[PDB]
Amino acid sequence: YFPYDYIYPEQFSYMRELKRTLDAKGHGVLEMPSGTGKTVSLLALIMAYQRAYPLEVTKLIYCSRTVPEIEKVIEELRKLLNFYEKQEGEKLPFLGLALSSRKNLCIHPEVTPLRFGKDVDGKCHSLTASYVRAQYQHDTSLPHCRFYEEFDAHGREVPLPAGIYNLDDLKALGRRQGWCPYFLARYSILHANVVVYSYHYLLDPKIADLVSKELARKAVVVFDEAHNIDNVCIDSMSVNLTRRTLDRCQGNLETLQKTVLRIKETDEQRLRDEYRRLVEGLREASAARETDAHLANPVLPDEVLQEAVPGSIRTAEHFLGFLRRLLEYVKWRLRVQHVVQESPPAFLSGLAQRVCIQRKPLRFCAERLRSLLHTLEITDLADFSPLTLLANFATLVSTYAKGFTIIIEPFDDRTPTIANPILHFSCMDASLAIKPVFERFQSVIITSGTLSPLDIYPKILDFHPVTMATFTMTLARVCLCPMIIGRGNDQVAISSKFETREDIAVIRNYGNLLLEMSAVVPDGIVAFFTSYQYMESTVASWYEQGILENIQRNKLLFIETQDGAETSVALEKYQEACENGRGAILLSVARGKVSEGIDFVHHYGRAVIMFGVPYVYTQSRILKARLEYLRDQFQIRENDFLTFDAMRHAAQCVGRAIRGKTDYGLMVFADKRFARGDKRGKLPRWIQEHLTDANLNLTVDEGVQVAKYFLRQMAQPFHREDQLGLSLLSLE
Amino acid sequence: RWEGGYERTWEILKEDESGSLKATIEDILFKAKRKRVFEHHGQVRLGMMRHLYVVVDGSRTMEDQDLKPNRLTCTLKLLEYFVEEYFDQNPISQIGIIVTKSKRAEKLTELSGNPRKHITSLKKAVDMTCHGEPSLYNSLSIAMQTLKHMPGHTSREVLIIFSSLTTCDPSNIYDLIKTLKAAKIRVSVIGLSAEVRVCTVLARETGGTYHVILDESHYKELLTHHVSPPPASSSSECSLIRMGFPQHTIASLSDQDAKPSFSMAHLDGNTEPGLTLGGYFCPQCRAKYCELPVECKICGLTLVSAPHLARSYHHLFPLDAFQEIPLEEYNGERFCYGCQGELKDQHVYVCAVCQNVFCVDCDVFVHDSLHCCPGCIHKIPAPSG
Amino acid sequence: KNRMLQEDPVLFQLYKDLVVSQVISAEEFWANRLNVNATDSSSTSNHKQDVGISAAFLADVRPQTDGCNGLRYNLTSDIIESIFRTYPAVKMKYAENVPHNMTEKEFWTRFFQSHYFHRDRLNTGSKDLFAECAKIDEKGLKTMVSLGVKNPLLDLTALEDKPLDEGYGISSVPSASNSKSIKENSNAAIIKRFNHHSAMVLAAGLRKQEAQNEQTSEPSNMDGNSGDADCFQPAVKRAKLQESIEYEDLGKNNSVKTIALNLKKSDRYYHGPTPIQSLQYATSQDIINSFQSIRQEMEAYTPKLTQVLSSSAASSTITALSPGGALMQGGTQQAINQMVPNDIQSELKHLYVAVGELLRHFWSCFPVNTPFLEEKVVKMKSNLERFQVTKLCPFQEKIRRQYLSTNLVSHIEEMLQTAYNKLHTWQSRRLMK
Ligand code: SF4
Ligand SMILES: [Zn+2]
Ligand SMILES: [Zn+2]
Ligand SMILES: [Zn+2]
Repeated sequence: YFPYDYIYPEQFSYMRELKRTLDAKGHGVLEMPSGTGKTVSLLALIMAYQRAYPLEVTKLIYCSRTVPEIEKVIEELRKLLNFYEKQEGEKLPFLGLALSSRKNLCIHPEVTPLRFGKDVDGKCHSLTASYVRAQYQHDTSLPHCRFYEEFDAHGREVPLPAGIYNLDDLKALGRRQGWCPYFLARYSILHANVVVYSYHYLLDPKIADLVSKELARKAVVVFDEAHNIDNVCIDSMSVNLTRRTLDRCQGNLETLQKTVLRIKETDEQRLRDEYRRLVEGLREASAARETDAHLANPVLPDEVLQEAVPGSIRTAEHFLGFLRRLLEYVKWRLRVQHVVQESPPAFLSGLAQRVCIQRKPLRFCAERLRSLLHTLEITDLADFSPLTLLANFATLVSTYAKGFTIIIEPFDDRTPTIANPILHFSCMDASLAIKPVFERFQSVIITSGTLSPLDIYPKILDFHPVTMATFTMTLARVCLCPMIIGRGNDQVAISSKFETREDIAVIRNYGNLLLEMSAVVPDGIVAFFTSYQYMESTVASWYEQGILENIQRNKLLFIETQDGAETSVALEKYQEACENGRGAILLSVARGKVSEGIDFVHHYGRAVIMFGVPYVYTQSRILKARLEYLRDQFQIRENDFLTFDAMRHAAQCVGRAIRGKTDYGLMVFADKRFARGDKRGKLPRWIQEHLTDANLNLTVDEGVQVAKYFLRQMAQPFHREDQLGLSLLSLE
Repeated sequence: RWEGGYERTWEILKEDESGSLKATIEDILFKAKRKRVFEHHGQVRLGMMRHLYVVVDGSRTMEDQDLKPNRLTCTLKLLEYFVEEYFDQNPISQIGIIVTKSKRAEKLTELSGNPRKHITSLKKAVDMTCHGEPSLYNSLSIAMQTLKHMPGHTSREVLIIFSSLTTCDPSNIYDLIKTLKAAKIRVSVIGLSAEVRVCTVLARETGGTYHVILDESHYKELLTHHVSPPPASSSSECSLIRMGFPQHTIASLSDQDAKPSFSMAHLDGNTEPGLTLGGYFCPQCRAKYCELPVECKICGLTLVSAPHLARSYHHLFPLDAFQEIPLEEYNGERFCYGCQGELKDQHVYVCAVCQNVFCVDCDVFVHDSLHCCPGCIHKIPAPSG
Repeated sequence: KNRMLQEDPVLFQLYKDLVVSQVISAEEFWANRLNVNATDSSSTSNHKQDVGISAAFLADVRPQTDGCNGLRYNLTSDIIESIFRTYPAVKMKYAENVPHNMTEKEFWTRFFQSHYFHRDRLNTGSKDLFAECAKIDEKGLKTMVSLGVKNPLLDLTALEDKPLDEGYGISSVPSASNSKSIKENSNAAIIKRFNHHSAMVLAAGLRKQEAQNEQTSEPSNMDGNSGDADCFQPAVKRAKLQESIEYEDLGKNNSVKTIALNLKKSDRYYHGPTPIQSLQYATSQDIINSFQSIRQEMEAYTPKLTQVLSSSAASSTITALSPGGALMQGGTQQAINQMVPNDIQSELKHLYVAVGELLRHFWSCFPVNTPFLEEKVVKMKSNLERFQVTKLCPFQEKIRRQYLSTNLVSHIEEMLQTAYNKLHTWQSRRLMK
């Protein structure tokens, strides 16, 4: 049951956390330190609960947010697999399925090295279940997707795989035995005992990625770092719509008509046999990988699509419905570009004036979009991809709009002119994204190492039997140095009151507080800016005015790019440029997606400097409806979460650089807003012993010697730090 | 706020047990602040005839004060003491003073044992600008190529004085691990008030011991920790042969004053540029010059002078320990077995074998100056066999 | 080799008399003198501000790039050279075009005046400098693809093609993105400029020793803060075993040295009937006898008045108070007998000891017949006549007088002998053909 040595008196602090949340079917919220082996904590009891068929049933789904750390989950549990294996004697059967289908897919050299995921998987599925489903037999055109047919053979058969594999592990099996990550996964979902994949993949309302069978008997799912659920769920149902998209769609309108015109009865009587079968008994035509190229369920919590074949009986008639839609939709676009308008169910009502038959052909469209292409089975998917966007949209507008939100954003965001207007359909109820989750599941546990206010689980608007505050001791001398700055000499103004471009007199001493941090602190630092143009504003005075003149002389600097390609470059450098004779401080952005998937180690990355209040500051009026609805839920929330949204991202970013529990961390706080907000947002285990013991308005020049006093002591005398042997009560 | 808060720090620490006996326990905590790490020795195996390499970071880190007016002033002054106390303890060795300054490395004093040459070099090293950045790669380059030509029957250790800065040097010093791991050369650094992970990985990949400077007292401790010839990695050597026993010469043996001076550019010996009258004599060159218990340049063997250097470590290993009791077994007439006094600060120091009573000033005098209990004498040598 | 013998006049003064007194050749001079300092003494001109410069100078190349309109050309590297020592192809076009294209001095500012500020499009010299660095980053792009682990460019891409989104997350900039078009253009180039300066490590990391492993992710990464690996393991009884046998040998042979043994047992044997104890009986009787005799101190009142035993006690005092007849003035020809041999023969003799130590060295291994090289077995033969002849005229120059000569030649014949010892001992191990 892997106690395995001194485990910084925590598994016992989490032992009863399982036994309360699982034996009593507790939904459950965990605080966790950032320096706590996040599965070594959790899975060691979870896999202990795996064998404990405590009545009969123990499922496991797990998700996290980044595919390298997904494999890092897998990585040491293989020894945990091996750990008790020798100890309990023999070895029982197991499976943990890393189910990737986005990147890791194809072993054919013609298909593989084209860069993006979705379009190339469209080429794959167009080849498999659109070319070799339409043109079944053949030699040349039919292409050699041979191990799909090997899946046919061993899907008729019964093998038994070994333990947990990875994306690449099956690819050598792809070049030997393990077949397709999708198929070699569909057959393994049949008897899966543990699934790990992305937090995003479950939470796709666009294509409803139903992972298991809907079996809520004991559906046992585990959640780590589940911080920005809104930024998942609302963005999971967020619908962007380009004018360039529509005109391309306008161009393949009559393009598809030419396919209709050239086909007289060949694909048309194929429809006629089965469109009659659509009327007679409703059944989807395909159960294979075609559904992957298909909106599984745009609006999942519905009863059924009972009266399909909506007010539309023919195909060009159905095509005219989109002519009735799109051409009206640009009429619902182009005039509307003068005023931002937030009217979600009023739009569909005024649409009902314009659309002749509504609310059934709005909801029964995206399949009849697809199915009238399914009798074709011709059009390449990336060509058809901006169209599937559209029949997704009014389908979403058809069903869930009165609780949700329509926003129209034509004006200046990377367009200085009006050259690309856009609108968006957001949802608002991440609850209603996670209510079907909860109804499909048993009682499933969030763990977030940043979540200090427990009051934001009712921002998820849900119920909780178990929600406490995890308190761990530190006989490791001192876990960390949290250091709120508040300079008095250079007069702290670190919140953007006079904003990131309103004055540079604020900015005259962020270099000073950094270079001295650079001068003292060795061994690589990853700091967090607010945004890319903020970052662009950050270094804007830094070149022309004299700033780097000692900064490059002390360590070096790793610019992270708006483009993720060049952003991954310095990364290749930073893991290297620290581990050689160079400190090489990396420079980065909190809210940007450089802030996940890393888990910095004492090897490289052991200090973080705050820069400003880490709040949104960018997207207009996505607030107000989201604001007023929680004001329709709890009514004093303007002040409230608009603190915590910064805070929930802060230690999400900031509290990262320690892994085990001796790994160090200098998480200083250059901030003007600290009085309650930083204190509310910091962990109750972390405000208590460490944050502002007697160090609040710590001018950097004074705070210089603090880290000096910190590290110099903390570097030496380590042997014994909270050593546990046998069980001696202690009772916390 | 802070005008009170600046003095909330002072007010309580000023305050103590009031009424009577004030500012008393504050002095007791200062004595309770004392008594840091004693020895924690007891080792075996290796440590013999070291060949040390002083490596000095000369950088802009020296300009910070932090202990002294210069960090070299913290460094350089006690190195002379470290030189002298080394030559006190370990005369069977020699030390390479190599200085890094401006991204290069200057082997300042060669690998040798002549103390005055080393000390005046430090006295020359006073007015060093320490311009430029540290480069260890140039330092290890000298360290390789010099010790490359040393035998494998030599102890191969390097003492780096690093100012904790960026290790500013190219050319895959991470690959100098396998260079020097194979070369069986040990490398020990201590960081000046901070840590370098790569250098910390270097020493932990070495077997050399890394530390961080805490204070000037603490600076002395690790020097003192590295005075002793440490048990380095196994499979270095066993033996070292043609240890030349010399002769002193009086130059008055048979022919009284037949030579006005025994250094006239033809005599066997007379190595260094100075006049001499005959004091010494080596076996193999038959080299007569100024007396030196080290080695020579023509016979090229080791001028061993046994009572000095074959005596120094010859009792530096075989030590034992005492014990402490606060009790009162009043052995003597409330006396000490050594100095014969009493204060009774409950540290009645009893030997492990002969079990004799000592004080701190008798324990320190053993454990720093005498290095053995003489109570074992009269107790070992009488039944010895 | 010749700049070595000219810049150093002391070694040249050593190198003179091998040509002046014709001791050895230059071929023999560089055959047995240097041989080690080819790595040590030549370690100055190669390093020179740490060559294979990757991360030493790169910290200081940007702050020290400009003092003034002509603040350049310090020494060798001064402030321009290691800029060339990193960029390969930029260094190539330099000798191609300086001063082949323009004036050499007019290169150092005009090529670096406009490239320093924002952007350099005035001439194809700085333009091809500017145009290649985009290809360099394009070239640097391909190398980062080959590593491809712990790189969330992979992990980010899986979440944006899937809904066809995160193009709005790019296109959502606040704060007046309408009418400036200045620093938007500028800063990304400075982003690009310092990423060049960042990849200038990468542009010089290949210079180190080509530095390649490119990271196949090594799928273990076992978080080991626990475990107690405890890297060093001494104390498996190594000097415990020495102490058990050497003090045992210091027990059974306690100081078998010069006076340390031979006087020791000889007087222990003189103690004689000590196991018989008849001498010890009389001892313990004499312990009991003068037991009382000390304490009374009437016998030890007058154990002083023997002026009979004062005169002899005064005598060897006065005898050792005046030693006489031992050449009080022992020097006073030594100044002439210093400056004449310490003009050449201090260095001349040193010519031997740079060689004769190696002459001891090859014979220090020769009967093993391993270090038996033709390079060495005739180097035995080579310098043998090259030294033992060239001393004979310095020997014969000082036998101008007789007792002025015969004192010092008692001490020089070792040089003749240690030569002939080696030669004499050479055939004690008779070498075959
Ligand atoms: S099915 Fe398996 S092989 Fe065939 S395309 Fe998709 S990946 Fe490539
Ligand atoms: Zn000799
Ligand atoms: Zn005592
Ligand atoms: Zn004793």
